[PDB]
Amino acid sequence: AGWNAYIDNLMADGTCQDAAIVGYKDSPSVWAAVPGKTFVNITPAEVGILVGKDRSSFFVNGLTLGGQKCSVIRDSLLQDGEFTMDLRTKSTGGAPTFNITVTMTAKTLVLLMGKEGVHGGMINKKCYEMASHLRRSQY
Amino acid sequence: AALVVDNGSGMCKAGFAGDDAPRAVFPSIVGRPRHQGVMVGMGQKDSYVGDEAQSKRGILTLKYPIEHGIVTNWDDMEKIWHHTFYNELRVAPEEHPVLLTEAPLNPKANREKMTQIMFETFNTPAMYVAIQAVLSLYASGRTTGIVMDSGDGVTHTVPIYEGYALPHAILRLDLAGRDLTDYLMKILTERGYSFTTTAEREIVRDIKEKLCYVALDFEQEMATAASSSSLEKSYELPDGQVITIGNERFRCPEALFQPSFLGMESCGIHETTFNSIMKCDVDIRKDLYANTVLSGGTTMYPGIADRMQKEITALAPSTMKIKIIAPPERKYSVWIGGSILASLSTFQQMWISKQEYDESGPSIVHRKCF
Ligand SMILES: Nc1ncnc2c1ncn2[C@@H]1O[C@H](COP(=O)(O)OP(=O)(O)OP(=O)(O)O)[C@@H](O)[C@H]1O
Ligand SMILES: [Ca+2]
Ligand SMILES: [Ca+2]
Ligand SMILES: [Cl-]
Repeated sequence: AGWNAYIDNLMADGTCQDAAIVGYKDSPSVWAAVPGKTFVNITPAEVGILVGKDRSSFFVNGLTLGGQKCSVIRDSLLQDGEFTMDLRTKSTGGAPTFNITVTMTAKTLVLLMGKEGVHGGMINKKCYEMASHLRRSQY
Repeated sequence: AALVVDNGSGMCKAGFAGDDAPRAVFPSIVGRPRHQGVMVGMGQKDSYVGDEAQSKRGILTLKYPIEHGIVTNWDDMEKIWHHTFYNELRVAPEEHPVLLTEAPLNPKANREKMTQIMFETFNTPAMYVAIQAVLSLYASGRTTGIVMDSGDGVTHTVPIYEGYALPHAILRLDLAGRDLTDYLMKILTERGYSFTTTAEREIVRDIKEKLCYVALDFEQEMATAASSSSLEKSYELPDGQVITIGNERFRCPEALFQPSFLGMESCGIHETTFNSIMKCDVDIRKDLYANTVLSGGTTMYPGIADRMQKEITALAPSTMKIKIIAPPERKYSVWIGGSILASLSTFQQMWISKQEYDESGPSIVHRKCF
């Protein structure tokens, strides 16, 4: 139904455990996201840090998505023809961590979180291919 | 059956994944035919690679297509890879998946070109490109930590999180084994001997590798060398001159820590390492400190570990805990780590497919390999 079609789509192959379309302009809000997971809770403050002009404090400070503490690996969110930020969660004591890609479109952020062991390059390519589709449609 | 191909500036190391060691190590050189007219001379070919190019040095113009880790001429490289698959491993590359390595910070265009050649030219059925340092970290069986990699041309500090290199915090130092070799040369000349030529550089390189060491306290070892022959060693030249090295033994690697010995304004390897850590996420500084791993030829110096240990201790927050790891096999780390990664079932899930290429083309490398 509407944007939920995109989530359901991202999630179908079993390789991911969370996904989300988030409107970043004006008043940032989640458009669609997996229920009872992480990205569903993303705040507009968090969204402002992902897209704000400071591209370097979040290296040393880290950043949260939905209050989940994350570590940035590559930032090219604002770079033409790249459009991605790659992160990995941080956990306590041997508890698994997960790769995440956020891709920027004209109006949206597409977020995606792999299951344990899923490689960052696959999440990157999946997230980025979905974003493209959106971007092709003026989104 | 996957292939591992580690491309240094000087030696190409190729093998099969899961093997303990490369099944082929050969100089990374292309020779073309040098003035001599087609047939008589000997080289009728317009291309010659590696050891046969070495043995045929005369009547050939010898090139290294790799420089400081970065590919410099794509025409030559192509023949290294051509020769790697065909003459050295005796394989049909269209039949094997391959893991390539690349330098930290390998530029965009280069990553893309590496990808194009593998697919359009060798018709690789699948490929992946991995940061050399990252592979050295797996060879030591960790996934978090910072790699200090030092070869002959360049030194890099690469912090790594769960197997992901952190490019904003990678530092490059233009100071490796060559500058050391040249420095040793210089101080042996000053002492009384006379190494200045290309033939003599190789003698000195060999002295470096054979007798140099890092001193725990630099002032103190100087004072011990000044008051005793206890540290002097003798060395047997290609002719028959036997010579004596004292001071020089540990004054030479000392330039890794004090680059003003070479007229350089840089900080040394200890401080370059700390500066990388300080650029990482406060939450993993702890694990980098206790997982600092050395790799490459120039890290084989006895005492370099203890000294790194000591120098990091001083720079770091005082109740942090430091650990230098220096694999007894740390010369061959990069190809080993490669063999570890590319031999897993998992690997199928990371690589770039030939069809993925047909679909997305060369820029797929920026999405998939990191
Ligand atoms: N046991 C040793 N002690 C000190 N230095 C060594 C030792 N073994 C090798 N080296 C140095 O390492 C350098 C060459 O080895 P290495 O294969 O790491 O570099 P490369 O891959 O040929 O070139 P680059 O690293 O510039 O791409 C030389 O400077 C060599 O003298
Ligand atoms: Ca080499
Ligand atoms: Ca001379
Ligand atoms: Cl995109």
